[PDB]
Amino acid sequence: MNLNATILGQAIAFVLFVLFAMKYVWPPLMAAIEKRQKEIADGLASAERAHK
Amino acid sequence: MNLNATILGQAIAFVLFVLFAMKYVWPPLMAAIEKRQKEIADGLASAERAHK
Amino acid sequence: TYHLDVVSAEQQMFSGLVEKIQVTGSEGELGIYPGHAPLLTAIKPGMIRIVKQHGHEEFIYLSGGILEVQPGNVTVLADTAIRGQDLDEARAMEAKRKAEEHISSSHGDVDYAQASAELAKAIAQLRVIELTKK
Amino acid sequence: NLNMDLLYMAAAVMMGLAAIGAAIGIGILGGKFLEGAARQPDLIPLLRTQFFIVMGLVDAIPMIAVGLGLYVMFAV
Amino acid sequence: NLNMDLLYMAAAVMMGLAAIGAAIGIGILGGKFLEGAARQPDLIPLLRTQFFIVMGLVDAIPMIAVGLGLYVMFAVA
Amino acid sequence: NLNMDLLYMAAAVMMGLAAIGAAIGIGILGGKFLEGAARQPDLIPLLRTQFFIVMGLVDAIPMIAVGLGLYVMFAVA
Amino acid sequence: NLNMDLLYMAAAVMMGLAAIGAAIGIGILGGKFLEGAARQPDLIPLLRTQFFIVMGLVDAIPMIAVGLGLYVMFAVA
Amino acid sequence: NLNMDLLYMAAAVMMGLAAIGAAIGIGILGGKFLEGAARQPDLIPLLRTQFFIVMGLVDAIPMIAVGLGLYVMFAVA
Amino acid sequence: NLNMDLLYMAAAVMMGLAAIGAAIGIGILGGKFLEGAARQPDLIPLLRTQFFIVMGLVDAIPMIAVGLGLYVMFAVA
Amino acid sequence: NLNMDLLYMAAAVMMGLAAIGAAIGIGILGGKFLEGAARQPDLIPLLRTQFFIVMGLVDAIPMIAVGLGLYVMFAVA
Amino acid sequence: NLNMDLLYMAAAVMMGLAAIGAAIGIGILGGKFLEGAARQPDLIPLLRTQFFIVMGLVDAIPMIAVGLGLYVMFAVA
Amino acid sequence: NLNMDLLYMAAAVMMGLAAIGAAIGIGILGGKFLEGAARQPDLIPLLRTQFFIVMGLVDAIPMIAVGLGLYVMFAVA
Amino acid sequence: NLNMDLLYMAAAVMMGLAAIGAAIGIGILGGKFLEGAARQPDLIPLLRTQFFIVMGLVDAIPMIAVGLGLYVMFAVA
Amino acid sequence: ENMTPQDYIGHHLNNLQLDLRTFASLVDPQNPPAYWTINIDSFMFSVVLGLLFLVLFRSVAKKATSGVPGKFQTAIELVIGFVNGSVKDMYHGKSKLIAPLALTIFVWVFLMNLMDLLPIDLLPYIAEHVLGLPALRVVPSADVNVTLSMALGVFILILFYSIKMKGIGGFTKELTLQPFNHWAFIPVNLILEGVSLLSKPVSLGLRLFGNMYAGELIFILIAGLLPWWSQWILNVPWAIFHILIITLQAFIFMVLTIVYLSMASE
Repeated sequence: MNLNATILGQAIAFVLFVLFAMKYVWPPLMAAIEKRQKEIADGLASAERAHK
Repeated sequence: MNLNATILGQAIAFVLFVLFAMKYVWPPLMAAIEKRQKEIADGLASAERAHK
Repeated sequence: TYHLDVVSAEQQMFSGLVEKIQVTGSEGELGIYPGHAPLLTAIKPGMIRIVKQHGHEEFIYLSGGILEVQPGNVTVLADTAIRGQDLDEARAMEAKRKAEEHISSSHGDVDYAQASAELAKAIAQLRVIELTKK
Repeated sequence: NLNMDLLYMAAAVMMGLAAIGAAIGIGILGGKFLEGAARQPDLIPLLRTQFFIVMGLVDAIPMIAVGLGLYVMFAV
Repeated sequence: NLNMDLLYMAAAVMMGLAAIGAAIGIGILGGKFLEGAARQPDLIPLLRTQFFIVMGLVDAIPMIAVGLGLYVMFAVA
Repeated sequence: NLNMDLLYMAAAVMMGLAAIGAAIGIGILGGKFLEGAARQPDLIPLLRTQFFIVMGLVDAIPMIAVGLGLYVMFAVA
Repeated sequence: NLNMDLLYMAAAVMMGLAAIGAAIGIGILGGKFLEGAARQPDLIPLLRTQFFIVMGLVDAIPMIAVGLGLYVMFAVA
Repeated sequence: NLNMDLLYMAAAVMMGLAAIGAAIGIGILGGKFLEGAARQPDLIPLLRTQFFIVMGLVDAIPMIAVGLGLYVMFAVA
Repeated sequence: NLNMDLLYMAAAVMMGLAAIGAAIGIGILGGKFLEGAARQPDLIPLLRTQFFIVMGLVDAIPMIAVGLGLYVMFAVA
Repeated sequence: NLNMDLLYMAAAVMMGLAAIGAAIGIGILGGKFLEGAARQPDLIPLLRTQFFIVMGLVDAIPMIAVGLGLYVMFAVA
Repeated sequence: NLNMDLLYMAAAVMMGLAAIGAAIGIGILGGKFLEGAARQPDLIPLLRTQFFIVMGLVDAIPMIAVGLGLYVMFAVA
Repeated sequence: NLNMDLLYMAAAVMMGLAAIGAAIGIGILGGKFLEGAARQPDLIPLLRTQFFIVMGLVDAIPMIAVGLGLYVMFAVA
Repeated sequence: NLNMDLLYMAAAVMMGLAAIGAAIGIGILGGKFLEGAARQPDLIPLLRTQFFIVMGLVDAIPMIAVGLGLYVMFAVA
Repeated sequence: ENMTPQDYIGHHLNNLQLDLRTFASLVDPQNPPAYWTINIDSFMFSVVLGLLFLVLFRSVAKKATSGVPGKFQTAIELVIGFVNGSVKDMYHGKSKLIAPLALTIFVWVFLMNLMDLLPIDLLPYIAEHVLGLPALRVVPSADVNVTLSMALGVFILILFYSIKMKGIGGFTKELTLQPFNHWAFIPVNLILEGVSLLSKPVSLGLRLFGNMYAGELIFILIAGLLPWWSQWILNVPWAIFHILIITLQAFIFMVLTIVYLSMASE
C-alpha cells in the first residue's frame, strides 16, 4: 500500500506526544489519590486507639 | 447512481445511530462517578465520627 | 413432594416436607430442583433455601459438609450450620470484619489455608443474611 | 455453453458448504441442549426457548449463505 | 458433451457435502442422548421425542442440498 | 472418449464423501453406546435397540449417495 | 462470456468458508452458554449479556468476508 | 489414450478417503472400548463381542469404497 | 485478463482461511470463558480481562491474513 | 510426458491420505490405551495385548492403500 | 505473463494456512489457560508466564510462513 | 520441463500430508502422556517408556512416506 | 513460466502444511501441559522438562519440511 | 455525473497525498514511487486528535482538585485510573515511562478510531467542494503509516529494556546459553527468537490497521452499493458493532505494548 515518509513524520510525532504527556500531563497527578486514602485510613486508626 | 441520494441515506443512518446511542449508552454512564462519590463520602463521614 | 433434613453435627437444623431448594456445592452455588440426578459429594461454605407447601421458604447457613441429592428424602450433613434467625446481619458483619482483618494478617500459604476458609465462611454468612430478608 | 455449468458448480459449492455449516452447528448446539435438558428435565421449556434464540444466531450466517446460494441457482 | 460431464460432478459434490453434514450432526446429538439415558433411563421416551424435534432442524438444509442435487442429476442432466 | 473419465471421478467423489460421513457418524454414536454399555451392563439389549434406531437415520443420506454412485458407475458410465 | 464465470466462484468460496467458520464458532460458544445456563437459571440474563459480547467478537472476521461477498455480488458481477 | 491416467487418480481418491474414514472411525470406537476395559477388566470378552458387532457397521461403506476403487484400478483401467 | 482475474480468487482463499481460523479459535477460547463464568460468577471481571488478553493474541494472525486479502483485492486487483 | 507424471501424483494422494488415516486412528486409540494404563498400571500387560489386536484392524485398511501406492510408483512406473 | 499472480497464489495459500494454524493453536492453548485461571485465580501471574513460554513455540512455523509469504508477495512477485 | 517440475508437487503433497498426520497423532498421544504424568507423578519413567513404545508405531507409516518424498525430489527429479 | 512458479507453489504447500502440523500438535500438547500445571503447581519444572522431551519429537518431522521448503525456494528456484 | 459503486469506492480509498519533491498535490490517478510524498489528510487528523488528547488532559491537569471532582475532571481521572491499573497489573519496575506511553497510545488510538463513526461523505464532500481538495478520508488509525509508526516506536522501546540490565546480563546469557546451553541450538533458537521478536510489534500495527481499515471499508460499501431508502437499516447495526470494535482495539494495542516492555525489563 502507501508506505510513505508520513510514517517517519508520525514516529517523531508519536515520541513528541509521549514527551508532552511525560513532562506536563502525568507528573502532577499522583498526590491527590494518596491524600484522599490517608484521610480515610487515619480514621480507622483513631477508632482503634479509642477502643484501646 | 446519484451521489446526492447517497448523502441522504448516510444522513438517515447517522440520525438513527445517534438516537440509539443516546438512548442506550448515556443513561448508565455515570455509574462510576456515583461509586467513587459514595465510597469517598461514607469513608470521610465515618472518619469524622471517629475523631469526635 | 419431597422430604429434607439438615444437621449441624451437634444440632438438628431442619426436618420436614419440602417442594424445592437452592444450595452450594463442590465448586460453587447451584440451582437445585427435584427429580434430576442420583449421586453425591461435598460442600463449600454457602447456604440453602427451603420452599415448602403453599410456597413458604427459609434460609439456613451452611459452613461445610456433604449433600445427598439422589434420594426422595434428602439430607445435608454439615460440620457446622446455623439457623437463619439464630444468625443475623450483625453476626455476618462481624464475620466480615474478622475476615477482612485476617486477609491483612495472613501472609503465607500455610496460614492462608485457614484464612481463606474463614473468609469463605464469612462470605457464606453474608449471602445467607441477604437471602434471609425474603 | 461453458457458462451455465460453472454457475451450477458455484451454486453447489455455496450450498453444500452451507449444509455443513448449519448441520454441524445445530449438532453441537443441540448436543448441549439435550445434555442440559437431561440434567434439567423440569427446565426443558426454558432451555428450548434459549435454543430458539441461539439457533437464530447459529444459523444467522448459514442462512445468509443459503439465501445467496438460492440467488446463484435460481436468480440468474 | 461437456455439460453432462460437469453436471454429474456438481451433483456429486453437493450431495457428498450434504451427506457428511447430516450424518455427523446427528452423531453429535445422539451421543449425549445415549449417555444421559444410561445415567437415568426414565427419560428415554421423553428425550427421544426431543431427539426427533431437534433432528428435523438438523436435516432441514441437507435435504435442500439433496433435492437440488437430484434435480441437477435427473432434470438438468 | 471424454465421458467415462469424469463420470468415474464423479462417482468416486460421491462415494468417498459418503464413506467419510457414515464412518464418522457411526463412530461417534457407537462410542457413546459403548461407554453407556460399560456404565450399565444388563441394559445392553435396550441401548442396542435405541442404537439401531438412531443408526438407521444416520445412514439415510450416505446410502442415497452410495446408491447413486453405483448408478453412475455401472449404469451411466 | 469468458471473464465473469470465475468471479462468482471467488465470492462463493469466500462466503461458504466464512459461513462454516462463524456457524461452528457460535456453535461452540452458545453450547457453552446453554451449559452454563443449566447450572444457575438465575444467571441466564447475565450470561446472555456475556454471550452476546463474546459472540460479537466471534463473527468479526466472517463479517468482513460477507461484506466483500455482497460487494462482488452487486458491483463486480 | 489418455483415459487410463484419470482412472488411477479416481481409484486413489476413493481408497484415500476410505482409509481416512475407516481408520478414524475404528480409532474413536476402540478408544472407548479400551477405557471400558480399563474400568471393567472382567468384562473384556463381552465388550469384544459388542466391539466386533459395531466395527462391522463402521466398515460397511469404506470396504465398498475399497472394493470399487480396487475394481476401477484393475478391471476398468 | 487472467492477471486481473486470478487475484480475486487468491484474495478469496486468504479471507476464507482467515475467517475459519479466527472464528473457530475464538469459539473455543470464548467457550472456555463462558463455562468459567458459569461456575464462579464473582470472577467474570477477571476472566473477561484475561479473555481479552488471550483474544488479542488469537486474532493477531487472522488479522494479518484478512488485511492482506483486502489489500490483494483492492490495491493490485 | 504427462502420463508417468500423473501416476506419481496419484500415488502421492493415495499414500498421503493413508498416512493421515493411520496416524490419527492410532493416536486416538493409543491415547485411550495410555489413560487405561495410568488408571490401573499393574494391568498394562493385558490392555497392551488388547491394544495390538485393535491396532491391527485400524491399520489393516490403510496398509493395502500404502501397498497399492508403492505398486503404482514402482511397478506401473 | 502469469508468474506474478501464480506467485501471489502460492504466498496466499501458505499465509492462509499459517493463519489457520496459529489461530487454532493459540485458541486451544489459551482456552486451557483460562480454564486454569478460573480454578486458581491467585496463580494468574504464573500461568500467564508459562503461557508466554509455550505460545512462543506455537507460532514459530506460522510466523516463518508469514515472513516467507511476504517475501514472495513483495520481493519475488 | 513439466515432467519433473510436477514431481516436486507430488512430493510436496505426499510429505505434507504425512507431516500433518504424524504431528497430530503424536500430539494426542503425548497429551494423554502428560495427563497421566499429572495424575500419577511418581509414575513418569514408566508411562514415558510406553510413550516411546507406541510413538514408533505412530511414525512407522509417516516416516516411509517422508522417505519416499525425499527420494522423489532428490533421486527421481 | 512453468519452472519457477511451480517451485514456489511446491514450497508453499510444504511449509503451509508444516505450519498446520507443528502449530496444532504443539497446541494439543501444551494444553495438557497447562492442565497438569494447574493440577500440580509444584511439578511445573518436571512437567516442562517432559514437555521439552515430547516437544522435540513433535517439531522434528515438520522441521524437515520447513528446511526443505527453504531449500526449494532459495537453492532450486 | 458518472457515479458508480466502484468509482465511489475508488474516491474513498485515496489519501490527500502531497509530493514533497516539487511540493504539489498528487491527484488520485497519479501515484509516484518516491518516499517524501507525505499524506496531508489522515496525518493532519492524527496529530490534531493527539493534540486534542493533550489539550483536554492539560486543561484538567493544570487545575485538578483533590476534593469531590467536577463532572468533567472525573471522566479524565477515570481514564487515568484505568490506564494506571492496567499498567500496574503488568509492570513492577520503577520507570515512569510505561504509564504515559500507554496513556497516549490508548487515547490517541481511540480518537483516531472514533473518527470512523462519522458519515463517510461529510468531511470528504466539504473538502472537495468548499475547499477544492482532490480527496479526503477520515480515519488515521486505518493507515499502515499510523499503526506501524506506533508499533515501530514500541519496537525501539522493547529493545530499550531488553538492552538495559537484560542487555548487559540476561540478553547475552539468555541468547547464548538458554534454553539447552548447546552450540547448535544457539543459531536455531536465535532464528526462532528473531522471527518471534520482530512479529511482536508488527502484529500490533497490522491488528489495529486491519480492524479500522475494514470498518471504514464496510461503511463505504454500504454507502456505495445500496439505494438511499435501504442504506440505513444495514448501516446502523455496523456502527453499533464498531463501537465495541474500536474500544477493544485501543485497549489491546495498549495492553500488548505494556506486556512487551514488562517482559523486556522484568
